[PDB]
Amino acid sequence: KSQIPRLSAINDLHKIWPTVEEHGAAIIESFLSLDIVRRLNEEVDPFVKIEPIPAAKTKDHPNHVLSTTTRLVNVLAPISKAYREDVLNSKVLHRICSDAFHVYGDYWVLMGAVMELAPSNPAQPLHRDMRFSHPIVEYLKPDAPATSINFLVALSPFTAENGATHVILGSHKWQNLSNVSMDATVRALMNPGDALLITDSTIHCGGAETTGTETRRLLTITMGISQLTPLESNLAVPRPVIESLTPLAQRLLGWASQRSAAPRDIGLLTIRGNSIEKTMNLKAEQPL
Amino acid sequence: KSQIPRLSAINDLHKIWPTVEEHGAAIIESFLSLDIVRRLNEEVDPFVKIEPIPAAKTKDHPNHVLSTTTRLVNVLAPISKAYREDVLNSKVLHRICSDAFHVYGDYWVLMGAVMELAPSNPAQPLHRDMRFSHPIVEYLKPDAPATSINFLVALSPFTAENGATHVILGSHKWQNLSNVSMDATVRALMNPGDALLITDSTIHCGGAETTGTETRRLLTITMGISQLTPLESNLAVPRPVIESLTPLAQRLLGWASQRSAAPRDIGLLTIRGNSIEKTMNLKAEQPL
Ligand SMILES: COc1ccc(C[C@H]2C(=O)Nc3ccccc3C(=O)N2C)cc1
Ligand SMILES: COc1ccc(C[C@H]2C(=O)Nc3ccccc3C(=O)N2C)cc1
Ligand SMILES: O=C(O)CCC(=O)C(=O)O
Ligand SMILES: O=C(O)CCC(=O)C(=O)O
Ligand code: NI
Ligand code: NI
Repeated sequence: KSQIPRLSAINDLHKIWPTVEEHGAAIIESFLSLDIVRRLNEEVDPFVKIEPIPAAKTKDHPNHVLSTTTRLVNVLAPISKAYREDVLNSKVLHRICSDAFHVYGDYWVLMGAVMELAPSNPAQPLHRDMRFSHPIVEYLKPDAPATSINFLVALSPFTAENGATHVILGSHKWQNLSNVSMDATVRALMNPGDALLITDSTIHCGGAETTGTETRRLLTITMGISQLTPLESNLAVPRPVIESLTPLAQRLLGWASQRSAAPRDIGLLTIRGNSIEKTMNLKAEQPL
Repeated sequence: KSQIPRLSAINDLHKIWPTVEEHGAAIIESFLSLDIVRRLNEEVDPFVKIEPIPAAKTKDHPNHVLSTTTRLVNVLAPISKAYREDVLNSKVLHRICSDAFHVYGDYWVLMGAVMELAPSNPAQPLHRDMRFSHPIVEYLKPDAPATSINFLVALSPFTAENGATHVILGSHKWQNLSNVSMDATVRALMNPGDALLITDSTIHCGGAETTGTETRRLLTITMGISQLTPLESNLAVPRPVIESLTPLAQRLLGWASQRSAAPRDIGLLTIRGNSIEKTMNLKAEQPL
């Protein structure tokens, strides 16, 4: 059977979204440079080491779904200069997202998280994303363009034996889910900096860590239309951090008003006809 | 033909949502007391007098749809004690919204606005709400439960001659929109404090002001599932105002995390497994 299409972030930029739209998945080789991966890893390191189990009893909003051997840390902007500067302003990411979401309008970050899987982390069941947070998405017509997409960026090697993600190609177009089987999957074998791009309808799962020694880490960036509420909030991010960002990054984090693609769009998160950023006199690109 | 069903806010509470679900519209008599209407009117008065045309050239997010004789002012919490206290904690509103949105989960305010129509304001074309802000809603399956509803609360008399709202009963279930005609409408004749309740699929329009003397005013409260982004932002509302609110009102204004109805819900606007309100040590019901 056919493998996940592989594309250049440098040369094949216009081909990436059409490839995902057709096949449900694509690998973007060198989506992030090794320099960015390195800085990103350094910056998030301590925060993933301190992270408790997904369903820690201390938590207000425990995640009862992820395995106990998963450490997920979101709201990365205050943690990581590399994230808030380099990845939030990624030319490749923005071309793909504008290609993907043009029918709907503005898009933003639903969740940017670093996920680290401990050695011996088990395979997840095959699933579609968004079903534990956005029940609305299940009620969309089958030809509705994808309302969110997920960049699964390797921050360490993804191998068959260490739990590289499985996808079922074409499954983003499936309505009958009885052919759902691990027999139908292929793997996203990836180097650090490569990214697996899927839609919210692509059937996929984390793989089984079978070595007992390897710790796999990824940066998962769920980008979605600005009409859907983010899984994560940047409301508590300090204003000096927000004001150091580009206007585009501020929009991505919910620190700007948003626009739909309707011809006479009336906007989202507006304040009596004016934007958040105008109203609050929000500055941009102020060095820290 | 049949008129809009009329219901008591006091006695018929459990019947209101079932009535709207069936007919697409209902009138809730005395939804707000005359005392609340009075205080609300006093408090918003100056702000509607200062409001420029919907598409004022000074505006970041001009509304090119509403007539030039419309004054709409949203983000009412900092303007009105009556709004932020009495209407945001309305027992009737919350019973209806929990009835309406239980399949999806938490709901919040998409927009709370005072609309005032000048004398001679023309009839709006027949329409469904949400199409200039949430293109996603058009892609929902026809049996998808309503994802937003709109309380059109009379703040002055609604009469046939002064432009009382038109609705087409049953039109929330229409898929073919070729029977759309003013011939198919009935009017929401209402006293101050009464409310017309419609869904996002109910076909309706503002009426023609034919007297040349009467100024009609309403409070429009679009309540929607917390998975959809509000038309308006409360990000710039001062913290002392927010901290004077009940926890429920804070949630309604986007100053709290939110939950979906998925069995193992992972939540919306969360911060690494904890809520906004826990993270920011947000107080509630602190008198000003
Ligand atoms: C163990 O079995 C699972 C079943 C389903 C899921 C889906 C997933 C989701 O819908 N969104 C994301 C996206 C990025 C990172 C994590 C998640 C996340 O928490 N869940 C639950 C995860 C695990
Ligand atoms: C003049 O013709 C019109 C055509 C359509 C509309 C729809 C409406 C909407 O979708 N949502 C609301 C809801 C509450 C108050 C105002 C509005 C608002 O601005 N529009 C555009 C209004 C006017
Ligand atoms: O671990 C992976 O590679 C996939 C994780 C995933 O799909 C999820 O948690 O939603
Ligand atoms: O003026 C009215 O009564 C209805 C207004 C309305 O439906 C709208 O502006 O969306
Ligand atoms: Ni997943
Ligand atoms: Ni309307």
